[PDB]
Amino acid sequence: SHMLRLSAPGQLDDDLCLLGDVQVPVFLLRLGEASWALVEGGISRDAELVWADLCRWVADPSQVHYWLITHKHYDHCGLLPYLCPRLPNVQVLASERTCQAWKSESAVRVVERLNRQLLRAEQRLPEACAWDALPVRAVADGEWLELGPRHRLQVIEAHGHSDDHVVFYDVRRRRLFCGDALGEFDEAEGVWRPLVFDDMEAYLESLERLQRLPTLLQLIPGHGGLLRGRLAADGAESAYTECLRLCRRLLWRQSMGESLDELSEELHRAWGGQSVDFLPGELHLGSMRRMLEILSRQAL
Ligand SMILES: CC[C@](C)(CNC(=O)Nc1ccc(C(=O)Nc2nccs2)cc1)N1CCOCC1
Ligand SMILES: [Fe+3]
Ligand SMILES: [Fe+3]
Repeated sequence: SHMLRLSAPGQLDDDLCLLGDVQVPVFLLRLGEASWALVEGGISRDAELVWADLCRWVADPSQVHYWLITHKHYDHCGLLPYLCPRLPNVQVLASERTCQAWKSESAVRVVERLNRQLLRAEQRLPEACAWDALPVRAVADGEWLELGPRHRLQVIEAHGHSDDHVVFYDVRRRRLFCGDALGEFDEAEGVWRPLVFDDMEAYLESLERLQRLPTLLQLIPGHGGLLRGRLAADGAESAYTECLRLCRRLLWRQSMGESLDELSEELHRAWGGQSVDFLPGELHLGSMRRMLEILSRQAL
């Protein structure tokens, strides 16, 4: 593997561990002698794996006090109903629009269906509390999250991947939990693959704003581990560049009379392998289709 990417479970930094699977990770922050936080909310089927990992670092789970959520997609909040009942003192921190999703009977329905397609036939889930009963506290754009004496993270709105997406910036550590706002990091090639599933202008505008942060040392997306060195410092600029590259490519093929379905199958072919173990079959191709439709509307 590559020294600019930390992609193994376990300790990542003095205060930081990766729990569960690197492809859909949950990050553990040590806030103090008896205080911890989680960041990112995973897929439901990983409940017992993430729990087992957690208990290796946290002897008393009533010490997990915060759980930070970047956005409402099924692969970023699927653990909450299954692990929150095991964390009696936790407070889920999420944006207003993310919290709204969990009160929508129809939105919750899709999160559950997508997660249940990932269950192995062997396993059943733990007893879950209701989605509208999660211990949540809505956070707003620009709010400072005073998690502990050495952990202060700023909430930054970063719409475009989804209409609710936020990121969390630890300025003391030049550390950005960026969710899917920069896209999907390509592990074989070292570049970002765009994930524009709501609004292209918002996605680009968010990346512009994130480039203005003080130089990053650690960049932690929703999938694939921790990026450092030049990958963190240039991440938001590079993600912006790769989005434009995809737009140009789409414009090029359309101008040769190609249907969106052509570049869609090509993109699914080139990029679908990374997420095949947590993104159900037709969903990735459908996702590529939806992205190209969004790019095509906001550029033709
Ligand atoms: C809570 C609201 C929600 C249930 C959210 N829906 C999802 O979570 N869908 C979803 C679909 C595709 C990807 C995807 O392609 N991920 C990738 N990761 C890597 C490469 S592509 C991720 C998530 N709504 C939204 C639409 O209305 C009804 C359902
Ligand atoms: Fe997402
Ligand atoms: Fe995701």
